[PDB]
Amino acid sequence: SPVEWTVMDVVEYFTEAGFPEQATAFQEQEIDGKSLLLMQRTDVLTGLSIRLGPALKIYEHHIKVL
Amino acid sequence: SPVEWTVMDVVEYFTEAGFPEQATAFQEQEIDGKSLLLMQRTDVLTGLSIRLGPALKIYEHHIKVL
Amino acid sequence: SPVEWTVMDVVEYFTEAGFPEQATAFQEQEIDGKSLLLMQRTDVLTGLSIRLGPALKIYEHHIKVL
Amino acid sequence: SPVEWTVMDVVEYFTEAGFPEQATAFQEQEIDGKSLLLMQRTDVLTGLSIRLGPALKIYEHHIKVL
Amino acid sequence: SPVEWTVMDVVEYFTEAGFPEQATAFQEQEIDGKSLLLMQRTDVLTGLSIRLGPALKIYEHHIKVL
Repeated sequence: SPVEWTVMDVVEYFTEAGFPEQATAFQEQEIDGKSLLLMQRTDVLTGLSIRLGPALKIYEHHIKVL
Repeated sequence: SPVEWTVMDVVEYFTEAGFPEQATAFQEQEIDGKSLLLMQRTDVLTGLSIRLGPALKIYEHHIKVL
Repeated sequence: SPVEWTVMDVVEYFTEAGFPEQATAFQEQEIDGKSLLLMQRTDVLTGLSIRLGPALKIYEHHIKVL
Repeated sequence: SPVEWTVMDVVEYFTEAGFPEQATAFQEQEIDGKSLLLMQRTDVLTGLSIRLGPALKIYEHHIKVL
Repeated sequence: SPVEWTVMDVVEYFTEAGFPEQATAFQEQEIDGKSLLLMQRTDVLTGLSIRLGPALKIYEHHIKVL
């Protein structure tokens, strides 16, 4: 069912997970649930235009695990 | 068939697949069917200057399947 | 241990290691100890916006070894 | 042989191969025959500042084969 | 010895080797001898922001060989 999430659902996930500043980049890049499940390391660290510290933890604990 | 597509045909393919906004990047880069069949992941995700969410779906669900 | 460090501690480490100017990029990118332990080569060399000469030493001598 | 070409010879080759506009990037980047023989895929697709459609053909049909 | 070289020594090397214009990029990035010995292909071809033809030859004949 995460594969069905809208862009706004993804934004809400990253907000509640502790990354409200970076959640807006998921909106900017139109990352819905389908796209979220396709993201790889470089997509998080370079493709969102977010700060690197948060990006590393977003990837490690919330995207690599998917 | 894809090997026979002009740039115009490529734009039509992505428009009909639900990516009318990103289809313009194939116009900008003048990617016809022969070049489309040569694209790899990074070419789509970084070489087109399109939003990452759509780019991931464009590559994985539409280009890899040609 | 380094993985427990605050961003402030990371900045202090690099300041005292010989990189007072590059330390500000660890502040800007919000690199805490958890992030520091997740960094790979390209993250240091391309993700911090610092001079490449110092970046190569920062990675080789201080981050790769973590 | 191509490895012996001057920059101007490289420009001439790409001009006569169907890429008169992209040939100027070989002049700008000062790609002589020795350089041409050292190019890898990413160098063609991201190092010349040319349209990606033509770049994919330049690599696949003309540089990869050297 | 080259491990002890300053940035100035690196600039002299690349100038005398036939790359006076690209030597400036080693100044910009403050690549001394210790850092020169750590450079990999992408560090030269992208990390210095120099022209690609010279970069390819610099890497092949002067940096990869180290």
